[PDB]
Amino acid sequence: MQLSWKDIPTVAPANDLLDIVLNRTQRKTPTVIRPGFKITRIRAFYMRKVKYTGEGFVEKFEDILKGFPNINDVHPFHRDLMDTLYEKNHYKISLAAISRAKSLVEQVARDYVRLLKFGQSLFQCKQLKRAALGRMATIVKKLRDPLAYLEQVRQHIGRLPSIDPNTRTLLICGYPNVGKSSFLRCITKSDVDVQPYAFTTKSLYVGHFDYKYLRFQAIDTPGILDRPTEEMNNIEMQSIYAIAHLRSCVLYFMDLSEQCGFTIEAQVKLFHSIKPLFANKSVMVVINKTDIIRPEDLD
Amino acid sequence: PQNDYIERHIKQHGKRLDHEERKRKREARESHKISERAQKLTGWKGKQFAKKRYAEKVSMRKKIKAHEQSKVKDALPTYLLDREQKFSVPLPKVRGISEEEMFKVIKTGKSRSKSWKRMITKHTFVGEGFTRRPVKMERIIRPSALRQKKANVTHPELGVTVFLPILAVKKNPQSPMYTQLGVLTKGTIIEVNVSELGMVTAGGKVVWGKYAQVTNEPDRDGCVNAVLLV
Amino acid sequence: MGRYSVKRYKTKRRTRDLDLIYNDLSTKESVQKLLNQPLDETKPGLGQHYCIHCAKYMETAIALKTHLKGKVHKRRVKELRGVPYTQEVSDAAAGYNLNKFLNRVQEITQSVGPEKESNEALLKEHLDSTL
Amino acid sequence: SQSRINNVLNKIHVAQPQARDDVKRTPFIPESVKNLKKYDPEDPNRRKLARDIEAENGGAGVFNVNLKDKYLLEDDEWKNDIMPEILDGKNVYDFLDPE
Amino acid sequence: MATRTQFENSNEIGVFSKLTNTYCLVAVGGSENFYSAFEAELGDAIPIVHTTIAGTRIIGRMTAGNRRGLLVPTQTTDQELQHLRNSLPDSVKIQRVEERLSALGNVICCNDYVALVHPDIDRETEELISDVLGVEVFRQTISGNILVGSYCSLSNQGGLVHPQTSVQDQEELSSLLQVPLVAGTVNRGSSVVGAGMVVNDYLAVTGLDTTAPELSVIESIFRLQDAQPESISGNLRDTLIETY
Amino acid sequence: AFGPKAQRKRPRLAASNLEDLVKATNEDITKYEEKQVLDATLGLMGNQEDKENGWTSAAKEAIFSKGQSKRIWNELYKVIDSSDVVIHVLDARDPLGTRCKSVEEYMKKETPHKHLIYVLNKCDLVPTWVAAAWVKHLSKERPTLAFHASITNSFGKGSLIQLLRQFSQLHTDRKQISVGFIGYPNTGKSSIINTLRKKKVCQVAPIPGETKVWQYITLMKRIFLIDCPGIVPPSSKDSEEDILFRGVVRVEHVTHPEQYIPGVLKRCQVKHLERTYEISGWKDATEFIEILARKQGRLLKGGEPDESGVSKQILNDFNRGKIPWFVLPPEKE
Amino acid sequence: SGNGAQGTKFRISLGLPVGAIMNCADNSGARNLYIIAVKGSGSRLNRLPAASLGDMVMATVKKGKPELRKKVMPAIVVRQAKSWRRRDGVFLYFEDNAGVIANPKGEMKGSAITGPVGKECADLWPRVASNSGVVV
RNA sequence: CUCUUAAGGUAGCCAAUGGAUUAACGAGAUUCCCACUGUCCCUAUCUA
Ligand SMILES: Nc1nc2c(ncn2[C@@H]2O[C@H](COP(=O)(O)OP(=O)(O)O)[C@@H](O)[C@H]2O)c(=O)[nH]1
Ligand SMILES: Nc1nc2c(ncn2[C@@H]2O[C@H](COP(=O)(O)OP(=O)(O)O)[C@@H](O)[C@H]2O)c(=O)[nH]1
Ligand SMILES: [K+]
Ligand SMILES: [Mg+2]
Ligand SMILES: [Mg+2]
Ligand SMILES: [Mg+2]
Ligand SMILES: [Zn+2]
Repeated sequence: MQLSWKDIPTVAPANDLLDIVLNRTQRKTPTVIRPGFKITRIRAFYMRKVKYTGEGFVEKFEDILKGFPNINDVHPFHRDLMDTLYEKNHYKISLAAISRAKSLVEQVARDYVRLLKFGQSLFQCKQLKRAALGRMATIVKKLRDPLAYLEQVRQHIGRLPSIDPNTRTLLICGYPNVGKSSFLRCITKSDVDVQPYAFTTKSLYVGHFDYKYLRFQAIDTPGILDRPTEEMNNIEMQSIYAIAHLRSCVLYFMDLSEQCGFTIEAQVKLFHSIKPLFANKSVMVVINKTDIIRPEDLD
Repeated sequence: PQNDYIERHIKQHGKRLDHEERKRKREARESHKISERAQKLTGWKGKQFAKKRYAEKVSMRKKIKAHEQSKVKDALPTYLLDREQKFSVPLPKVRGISEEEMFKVIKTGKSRSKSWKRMITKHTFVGEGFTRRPVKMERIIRPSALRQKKANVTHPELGVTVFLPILAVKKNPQSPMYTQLGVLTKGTIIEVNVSELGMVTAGGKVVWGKYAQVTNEPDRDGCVNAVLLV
Repeated sequence: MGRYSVKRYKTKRRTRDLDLIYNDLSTKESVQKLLNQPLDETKPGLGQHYCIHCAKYMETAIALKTHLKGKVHKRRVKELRGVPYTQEVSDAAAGYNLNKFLNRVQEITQSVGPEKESNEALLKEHLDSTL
Repeated sequence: SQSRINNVLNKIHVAQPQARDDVKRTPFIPESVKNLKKYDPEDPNRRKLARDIEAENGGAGVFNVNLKDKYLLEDDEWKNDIMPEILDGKNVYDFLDPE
Repeated sequence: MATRTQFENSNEIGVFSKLTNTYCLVAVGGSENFYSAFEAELGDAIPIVHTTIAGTRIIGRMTAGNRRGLLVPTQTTDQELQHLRNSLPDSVKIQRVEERLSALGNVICCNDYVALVHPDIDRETEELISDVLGVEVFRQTISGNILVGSYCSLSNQGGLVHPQTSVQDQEELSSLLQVPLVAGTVNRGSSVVGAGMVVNDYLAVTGLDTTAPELSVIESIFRLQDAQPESISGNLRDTLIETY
Repeated sequence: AFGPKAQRKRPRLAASNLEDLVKATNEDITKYEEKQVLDATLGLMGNQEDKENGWTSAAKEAIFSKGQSKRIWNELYKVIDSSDVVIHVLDARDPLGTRCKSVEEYMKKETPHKHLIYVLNKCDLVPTWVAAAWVKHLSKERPTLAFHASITNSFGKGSLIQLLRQFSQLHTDRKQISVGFIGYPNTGKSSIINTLRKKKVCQVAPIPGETKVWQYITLMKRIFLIDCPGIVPPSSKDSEEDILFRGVVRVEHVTHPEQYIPGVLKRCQVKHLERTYEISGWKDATEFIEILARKQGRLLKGGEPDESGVSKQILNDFNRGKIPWFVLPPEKE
Repeated sequence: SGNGAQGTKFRISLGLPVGAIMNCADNSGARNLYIIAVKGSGSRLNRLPAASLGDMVMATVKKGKPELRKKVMPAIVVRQAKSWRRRDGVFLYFEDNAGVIANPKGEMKGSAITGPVGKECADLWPRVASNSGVVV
């Protein structure tokens, strides 16, 4: 699998894209034509303008469409993660808007080249070329919102950690402030921040280690509250989908000092509630913070 | 690195020791830089700079006006609110178009000695069931790229424009010959299919055909624009 | 330099060397392997009808027979009669590796020579019988 | 799964010898090799490596190493001696011989 | 006792060096970093010799030898041969060999006691190998592969063959060599193991790109560490199942 | 939806419970595994492994794209625009292979007043019942006429002429009608026109691109016939092999024809091939070519058989009708 | 000097311009190779790109396995008929032109090379040196 | 008033053959292959 999508070129917004493509035409194609030349020369001048501008827009749109991942063809773990992060409906609608713009720009270029074949003077040929470029500009201006959305998506999706859903994985999960990030820091060299407040970790973090000449990956998750799925939010959806998809050893962390802000009864309730999630996955319960209180001296 | 690693790096390590001062001096130098650019940029870049400066100043004036206005302070049904959208013709007189402009001489023969075929340089409506006449007897040429079937019609009522199919050419003001050839120039009266506008007569009949006047030059802009005659 | 010599003995039109053919004829196993070849599509005569002395394929057995009855083949047979002229001969004529060259000549006269002669006799009589 | 079984077996096997002769074939480790002290990059008193000599003399591509310095000869003054190769159209090397 | 290094960013250690029990040969190219990588493990215990063969750098593939002998091809100059003789002590025999198959490192795979040779080497070359290297000589292929010296890596303790070598071929070859054999790769999946690494009874050097499982198999089969025999196939079975 | 000012914090459609979530995700994983297995059966075995060794398939030869030039398609649309009746000429050996479905669609959508019919030419190259079955199956869609084109010994000439007379009588309002002949190259359009005229008025050749411009032919005072250059509609499913076996390309410009010889063996009956070439005993295409070359004496300098020349002649025989073959008609219901 | 090559390469007389056919010296089933491009080639008007010993080329198989045919693959030139100067002091040449099939890293597709291999090519390409039985 | 899709399993009926898909010939027009080469890479040299 591709597993990582940092190699998407920058998406210019609509006005910037218009500047780039139209100025590229004005720079890279000749600009001097005279009304005293042959009509064949004048028509070729304006046809070249229209065709070159159309090709510039088409190449920008193609670079957008080829770079971005195919949400329905990726591994289902990545599909669910990107759906949580970026709202799959908006994702596909924006990319489809880009595709529609590409088709419309190609149609406009073809139509006006065909018309320009019958132009009789510099004035008429120039008017036809201006009409073609203006229609292209109108099409591009209608892409303002999807382009801004896709630029934000590209920047965020380039920084996602690369997770292999078919390798050896240790998943780390539990309530907030139970020691998940601290344990990931202890066993890997990942730089996840450790803080005494809930939801310091707002996205999945990955670390690595070696055991018996094999590379293992460990996943730190944001904490899970004991809520139904209907009122569960996207931050917890990341952990839920990680636990549901990644075949692994799930390590459920428990704090018996209750310095996480949650009682032992609540932590046991959370375990028994997320019990359907780890079926056919290896499961261990790690009681952290034994330097404060030990399971031996419980009530 | 993963997630927001630059933000985490700034939180854990700070910025370069001269960051604030350097940014502050750059912002202070901005006024001189803008004046220097306005006086030193040339040609296309200078024209674009002046255009953008005018737009920014207009935007700032509008924001100031809105702020001060705020600081000072159709009768639709329930299911339509919270929702958004003389018998003179509009063009009584148009530019005269001669036959020299309308037609292009087409030369035939090996040495181009014959000159009897004529090509129409304007846009045309050829009607339904058009078949080209055989090339030996085809004097008038109406090429397929210049044939149109649909027009952008603006209704004076409700201010909407719809892409409607062309039914006929009623009156080309230049000549009845251009009318019978179907030439679509500025000021031509056409018949349009108004079925999607949902018009009903006083007797309950559905209107599906009305008249419109062409308001542009399709040979110059590649499309037919017409205003409905109501 | 001249066109005839250039276009006959161009490097891309080179032929097998006489010492190599002498080694091909010296051992019985090489003789049998070169006499009985697999059906190769890219050789004349499907890889059959091969004259070892001239290192040459013939299209047919009758072509091989008419070739064996010829002054060209007899010229090659005469050429392959003596010592095969290695670099050792030139070195010894310079006066270098003399004992090595003399040992090689003794081995040719004692062992390798008569065995090659017996193989050639058997090969000629086999060609007479089969042709 | 029975699909990745044969190749796993074939690559997990270790072939073992069995007799065939009464000849002793034993590993040979030199005494200096077995008495050698382990090299430590982070150690004040270590052996100076040839790359350290190169770095102090010229660096890579500037240092010109002397290949004759390791010669094991009868006399050490003979190390930087030029061996003649030609004498009057003759190679010295193919006349060079004891006795 | 398996180390990883590169010769000028090349993982082909066995192409550019030769290692026996009693001496080491290295190519002259560039800096002294490759020489110093060998020197960091060997000290002054055995001679480490800069050398060229026919003015080239591919000396592990051009030469073959063991702790008693060193065979160079006929393209070796008198000066290179003399330099080698001056660098090595008299306990190592040095011989220049008149063989058509001049890549002696590719066509001979040997240790202190036995040798596999290319099936078309000369009888005189075989006698010279037996006499100078002091070994038994067997004409062999590694599962149909001539160039035994590049498709096998051998010491007195064990042997590594290319990973497409069948079980029966491994058993017959192991009986011939009287050392345990295993099949594997070097340098992250390369099949040319003999040209990928060098090894003797107490040291092995591979490329940096060799993975940890490949290195563990190499150490196991050559018995390099203090308590690492060739019988830890059972102990590494899980790692090898996950890797293969 | 996303970004600095985003207000979505919850999924739009949450799972009903964790049991539903895990079951749906397990089904999704299984579907993904099966789909990836299915595409690994072909694509990874093919295209993906070529990049690992750096191998690339050679460039598509520009000859296989003949019949797709803007000049030819301009001519085709000109003849359609001028024609009241359009005759689609089909090969009786492979009619569905020689159909131009896209042009039929365009005619039915944009010019419904033009009358499109089928003429099944080269009906002498197939058995009688094959031609009858093909006429029956194509008549369910369009009026189809079986035909054998020849100036002296033709079949169907009177039927075609009386059909065109009926079309003229229907369009008695027009003073004359035009019948444009369209189809693949080498299907016999010029031959049919020559047959209707009983005179060689249009150039006929087996080489594609013999007709380069349109040509008017007066059949009667009220009926004109328009010859048109052949067209090949582009497709993605049709391969270079299919294009070659439809008689579209010039075989002398293809690079390696021995690779297309096994297609000849697949499309032709073995007994028919061995009767045509007086040979036998081959077990593969290379053996067949070698045996044919040795029989014909098509040897190069040095005894190598001329595989490429013999393959080009074989492909020409197949396309020009010196080897019997046909595609079976659809089954009777 | 090509990706996978080991070090610099000094200039050798060119013998194989584009359109040449050399033999295939490996055992991968190809019989000859037709040169269509030369890696590392310069640019000059009208000048044909040409290859020497130790160069990487893009080649097609004209004779051999149909599986090898209709594919453009890298090859490394191991022998040439054009004479070239060795810096030790002799001009030399081989009987034929010959190359071997490789991947873009310069790794050998086949398992062995028949015939001699030029020292310059062997020293430039370590995998050719490993698969060579004869090095001149 | 009526008209066309009855034809079926790799060669049929009906009158050696079912032909112009015409041999031979050609300073006639055209494509390709082998051989061959200073046409070219890339030009050098000799004679009158
Ligand atoms: N006494 C003690 N405190 C801990 C331990 N691990 C974490 N903490 C404290 O618990 C707080 C939250 O830990 P954190 O790693 O952020 O847990 P997370 O929210 O599940 O990732 C931090 O302030 C730590 O100081 C432990 O093993 N012992
Ligand atoms: N056997 C047979 N051959 C035909 C028939 N019609 C045409 N051909 C041959 O097919 C080839 C191509 O004919 P042509 O008229 O040029 O096809 P076009 O490209 O569609 O105009 C010519 O060699 C014709 O002799 C037919 O009815 N039967
Ligand atoms: K044709
Ligand atoms: Mg945390
Ligand atoms: Mg035609
Ligand atoms: Mg040029
Ligand atoms: Zn002979």
